[PDB]
Amino acid sequence: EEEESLAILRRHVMNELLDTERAYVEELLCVLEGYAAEMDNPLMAHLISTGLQNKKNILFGNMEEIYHFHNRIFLRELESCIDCPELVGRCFLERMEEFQIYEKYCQNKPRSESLWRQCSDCPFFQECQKKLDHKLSLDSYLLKPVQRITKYQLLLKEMLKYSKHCEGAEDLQEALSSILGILKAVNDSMHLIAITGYDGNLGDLGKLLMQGSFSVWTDHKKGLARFKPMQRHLFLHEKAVLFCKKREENGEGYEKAPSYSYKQSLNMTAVGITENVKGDTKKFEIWYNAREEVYIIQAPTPEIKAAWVNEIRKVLTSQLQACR
Amino acid sequence: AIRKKLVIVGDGACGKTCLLIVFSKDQFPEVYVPTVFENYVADIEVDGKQVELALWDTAGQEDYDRLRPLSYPDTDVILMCFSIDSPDSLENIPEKWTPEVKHFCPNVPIILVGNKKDLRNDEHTRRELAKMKQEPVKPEEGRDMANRIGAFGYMECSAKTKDGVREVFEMATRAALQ
Repeated sequence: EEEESLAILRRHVMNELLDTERAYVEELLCVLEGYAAEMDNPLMAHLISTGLQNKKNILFGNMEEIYHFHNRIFLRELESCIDCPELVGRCFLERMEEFQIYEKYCQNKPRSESLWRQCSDCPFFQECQKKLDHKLSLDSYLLKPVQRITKYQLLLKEMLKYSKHCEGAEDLQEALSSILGILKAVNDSMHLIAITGYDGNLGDLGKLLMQGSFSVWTDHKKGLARFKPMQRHLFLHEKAVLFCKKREENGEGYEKAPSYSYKQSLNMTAVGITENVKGDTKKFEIWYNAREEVYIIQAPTPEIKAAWVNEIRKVLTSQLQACR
Repeated sequence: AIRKKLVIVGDGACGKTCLLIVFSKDQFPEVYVPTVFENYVADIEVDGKQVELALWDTAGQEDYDRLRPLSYPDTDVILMCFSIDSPDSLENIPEKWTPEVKHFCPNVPIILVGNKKDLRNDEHTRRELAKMKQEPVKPEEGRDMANRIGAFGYMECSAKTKDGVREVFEMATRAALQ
């Protein structure tokens, strides 16, 4: 019957979840001892300089913190669902906070990437690899936390597909959304730390809600970009919207990723929004001060327009409930 | 032995992970298709030269533009692909993937791939597509895109029939040795 096979498929997803999880924990430990700990091993000191030894934290980031979480907590809780696989959604839900540690890891990854580029040919690694008997270099292992965090939604989506009629279909959908939310937040923060020239602290701007590149037109009142749109990268914050100009950077890898030169900033308390614009369902206007300053945003798709409109309105709605 | 890095890119649900599964294990999963494909090194030999091809999956990171590049460092060849039964995924090849792959991996050979060729003659998918005012992707369209982006070659395969699988990785390994 159908109920039959779906429970079989729920079983498969639960298995891959537990297997890949154990492997993930093993692989991390494998690197934390076969490389990171070996950096403080006297018998190896003759293959490693003092500089590299100090950069250990840049190279590994908070891998250890991550390993303890999965080894001491998450793998243990996933196993407790071996019996009721539809309830795995609750594990993520009760640990959404602990997953925040992945932001620190991803934000530091490009720093590690740059370092690895300068120290990969170092004798130490070639030696640790040999000892460990790995056909792959430390670089393949250092990406695992990023690869793992970005597989959980896939797995939860698979579990949810086979649990439409189970007593946990709702917790699964919530968990899926929660992970997707953490992944979006982490990805947004990557762009944020690439902003340059900001006069002040970004932290007190409130939470970063959205970011993206758009073609922007202006239509201000009285004393450029009225016909030929300008290309800005926006950052929607609880307190303000930042306008940045993509600055092209050159280098080897992630160094190629652009930076964002801070240009202007609209304080949300004076921001207003026009959802519908004549002639383009993909445009929406973010105006300032009684509309004496109007910015027409060219959303690449309806979904993006909607997300931004929605986020702006939530913020504007809070402002209201707070201004009284 | 020679070591080369292959990073497979493209839209999610276009068959990426499955293709790697079929190639590395030489057998299409029947009941459950794995979601996870962790970095694996496959032994392949072309032009009488033994190569250790490191296969890096990217499934699950298509929606994150700042986490995606983290995989590109030191890539020898890129398997950029779309789904034969999705003219949409193909539109991203030039619109999304190519500009990116070329920016982080300059001068790195690209092998355009059309997955799920077997679904081209499948009436079921032909029907569903019609509703969306679409039809399967025609080989002619593939080669065009392949040259439009400047690929090292176009290729089609089927994870179900394993038809063309070996050929894809064999051709990509060659482009990597160049």
